[PDB]
Amino acid sequence: TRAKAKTRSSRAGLQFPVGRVHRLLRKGNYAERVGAGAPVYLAAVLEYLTAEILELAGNAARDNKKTRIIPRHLQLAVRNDEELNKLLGRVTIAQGGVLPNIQSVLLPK
Amino acid sequence: TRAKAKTRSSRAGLQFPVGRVHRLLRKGNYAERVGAGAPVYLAAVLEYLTAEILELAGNAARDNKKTRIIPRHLQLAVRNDEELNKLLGRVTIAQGGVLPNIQSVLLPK
Amino acid sequence: VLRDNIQGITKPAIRRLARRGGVKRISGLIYEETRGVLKVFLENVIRDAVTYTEHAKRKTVTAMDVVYALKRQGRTLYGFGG
Amino acid sequence: VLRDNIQGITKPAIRRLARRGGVKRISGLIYEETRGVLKVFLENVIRDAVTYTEHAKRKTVTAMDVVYALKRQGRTLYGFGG
Amino acid sequence: PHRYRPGTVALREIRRYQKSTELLIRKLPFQRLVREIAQDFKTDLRFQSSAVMALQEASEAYLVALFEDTNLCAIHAKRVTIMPKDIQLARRIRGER
Amino acid sequence: KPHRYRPGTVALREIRRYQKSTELLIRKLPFQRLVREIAQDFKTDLRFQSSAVMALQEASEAYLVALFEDTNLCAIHAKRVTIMPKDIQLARRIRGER
Amino acid sequence: TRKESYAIYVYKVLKQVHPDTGISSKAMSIMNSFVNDVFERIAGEASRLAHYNKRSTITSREIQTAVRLLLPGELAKHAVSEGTKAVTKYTSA
Amino acid sequence: TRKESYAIYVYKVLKQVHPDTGISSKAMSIMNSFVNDVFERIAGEASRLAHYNKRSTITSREIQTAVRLLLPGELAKHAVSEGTKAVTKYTSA
DNA sequence: ACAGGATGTATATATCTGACACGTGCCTGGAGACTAGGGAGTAATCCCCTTGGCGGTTAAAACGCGGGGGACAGCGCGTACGTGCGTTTAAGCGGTGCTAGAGCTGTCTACGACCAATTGAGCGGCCTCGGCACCGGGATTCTCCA
DNA sequence: TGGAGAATCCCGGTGCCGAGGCCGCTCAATTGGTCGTAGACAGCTCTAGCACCGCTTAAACGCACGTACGCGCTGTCCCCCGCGTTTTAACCGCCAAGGGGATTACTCCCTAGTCTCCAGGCACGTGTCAGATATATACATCCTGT
Repeated sequence: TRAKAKTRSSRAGLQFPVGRVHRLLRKGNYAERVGAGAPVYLAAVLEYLTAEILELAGNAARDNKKTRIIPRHLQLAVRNDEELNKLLGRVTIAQGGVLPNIQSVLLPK
Repeated sequence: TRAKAKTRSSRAGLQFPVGRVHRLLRKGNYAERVGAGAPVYLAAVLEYLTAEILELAGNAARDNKKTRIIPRHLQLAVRNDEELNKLLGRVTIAQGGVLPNIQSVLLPK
Repeated sequence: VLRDNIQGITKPAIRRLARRGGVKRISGLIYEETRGVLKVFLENVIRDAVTYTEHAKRKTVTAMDVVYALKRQGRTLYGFGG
Repeated sequence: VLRDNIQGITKPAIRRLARRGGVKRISGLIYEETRGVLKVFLENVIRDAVTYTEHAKRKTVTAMDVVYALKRQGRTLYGFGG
Repeated sequence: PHRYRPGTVALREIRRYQKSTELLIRKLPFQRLVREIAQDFKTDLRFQSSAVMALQEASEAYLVALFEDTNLCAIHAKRVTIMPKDIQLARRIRGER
Repeated sequence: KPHRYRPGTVALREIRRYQKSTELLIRKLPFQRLVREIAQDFKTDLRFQSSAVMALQEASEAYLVALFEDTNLCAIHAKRVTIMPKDIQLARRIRGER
Repeated sequence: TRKESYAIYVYKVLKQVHPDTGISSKAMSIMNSFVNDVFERIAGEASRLAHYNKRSTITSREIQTAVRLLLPGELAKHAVSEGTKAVTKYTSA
Repeated sequence: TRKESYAIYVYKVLKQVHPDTGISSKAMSIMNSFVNDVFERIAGEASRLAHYNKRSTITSREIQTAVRLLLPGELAKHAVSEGTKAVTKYTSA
């Protein structure tokens, strides 16, 4: 006579898993005990960051007249922003490239 | 009818404690279990490094015609060496000072 | 309320710091740059120090908070507890 | 036994790298410096990679060893597992 | 015949190579160099296919960044050509020396 | 006529003198007032221990000395003896703080 | 042999943001690495923060303080708002 | 309230090296901080190394590999020799 | 290239004082002696993926030559920074007083770990089609010399 | 300021291989209940952080003078760039053999947990000696004139 089942993500109204995050926290040698509210917070933060990056990358991809996302678009989206460039300051992205810029002294005149 | 007691440091022939290191390892959230040979190794390494630094500092202090060690002597001993300067590359020592050097271009002639 | 205290870093002190650095001649526009750099550095450290203090429900800033804040940015300090 | 393979980094490749860097004119003594710098960097990474491989009692170097060795020195890499 | 002034093709190449995202070094010489270097630490080693690719990616990124800093140092002294002094100064300020 | 020194001797003497010692080179009360004024924005009605200010001053002075050394190197690279703000900007930009 | 990743949730978020847009495998690998890196950073900072105050539990306050310490600028503000809203909604039900 | 430090052992080592030489309090604080820092570094590296290989124990091999990874040059060689000798002597008795 | 005067600095001697080295008492954390269970070491099997060799083709590397523009040294003019002196202003020191907040007990409850039974979400394997890479031809733009 | 010419851009047609969606099933997340301790709350004590006052003197401030350094201009010459030929090795398919990286079952030795107890290490006094502070002396260095 049980009452079926409901995932904690549905209760919290999220898309990222909560039970998996709880298990990962409990088996990572971080602390002796883990509370009941930390996984929800962590999942929400991760989902927010992912959504931000994906939106910027999709804008770049549409600007280049394509319907798929490739590492070049991610590189452009990260490097053109300010806060994201601050966050990923010492990270290398494979098959990324560089931003185009030339010093003004070298230009012909 | 017990057989008295003997510290593990005496068995290992060391000066640094072993039981305290074992306790610190077991309560630091590093791993689920701790072996029986790690504390001896760690204590030996720590003692060796301490002896090296102290010898160099004492040499500097005697060179300056003193019988006590002050942070200036530690700074001189660390910075004049190569391996130690490599190890403590991003550490600030209070009341230390700097090494004396002047660029050759600035000298009068 | 305090205001206009950045001017307390007089030019003789900057000259002494430059002398310990090994500088021989100094231009007349270095002092404003030095003051700005120092202000930025102090703000960056103090924000984290205050955050550490506030997490523990205290009203007094201790030395361990400063030590932790300095360590978090890659500048370890020896001599004040820790 | 292999020997004298540093000469396989020809000057056209260095010129292409400089072009992507944004350089317009190049002197005639840059190539030896570039080769030395590259050799030092490769030695530093490969030593730690081999140490990681040897701890696990293996005879093949995997990509995860390289990723860990790069991460330990403050150069994180995205794209190869991890 | 037709000739270009010194400096036009350089700018064209700069734009061309700043637009793309490919590798700029031949693969077999790099693999041979990696194996030769690894010979000293241990004998009779074997490599997976992707480890060499990861190493090449990291090396190329490092070199490009170093060249950018060298160009800045060269410009600071009222010049257009880069010289070894610029590389040495850039490495020394960065803390690698 | 009275006695005078050529421009540049006293500078070298001061360089040696200040490279020999290990003291603090900034007055204490202005630094404490500056620290309190800066901390005012983040939270109101704060109190400080006596040693926190000392730790802050130590760190600040070490940072400034290192920066000045790098600036002097950058200035020498361009065939000059006087340091100018361009050197500070270049040193900070290469180091990665900008 | 079973292997775990974050592909499904990333795809769901992408379909939420841009309804008609695909993604290749290399970008998926990059996204997976990014998520793992951020997770590790936040967890380690929270663990150290809990150790300083002589506690043996990790709660929402540690996560919030770690987020404030790590992220710069407006990202911290928006992340804090999102986390607080999520926890408040979860507790009610 | 009890507080722990490494003063006694540092003093013993100093008396071993230089028989007649003192030390002030500030240098003692600096030495204490140095010892704590090195301990923390080695322990963290060993913990990560054990986690990579799917083990749940820390042994002498992890400590040795961490020492080889951390220290540069001859310091690693001499430290390895000292640790091996100490363990060998301890096991016999 | 020297002589000599003027200034800054290292050396040797005599008096205080407070910080460091040592002794004593007490308590709590490390050592000795057992038991119980599961993590890791060892042997055997399977099959994937790394190393080695061969032949053909065309893209990339090496070589030589002719000019032109940029790196480098020398000279001259002007102004801004270093040195020294007299006057003004807060830093530093030694007391006194007051109270806010840090640090330590004692009681109690509600929250997280642990266990047993149940089922559905996520992973591996498989097909299928359309998004992008490639080729060919025409249009537009930028550079260089009279 | 005009033409020639070389490099870049735009548009349309073919084809193939990688990304998207479906199915079976099994292992990990959910539901329900028990229990013991980690942390919340109230109260009290004594330390240390803040504010005020007077005084002596060291450091900050303002001004005048003159010299050395930063900056612009000109000329000579060499070294690097752009282009056409000839030679070398990278790249792509295809085949073959075997070393070593993943699994699975069994067993045993090493580590966690508990109780007793007793020395090593910490907090608190006490005295003396190393170092700090005056004072006279002699040696070293700089700068103008000869």
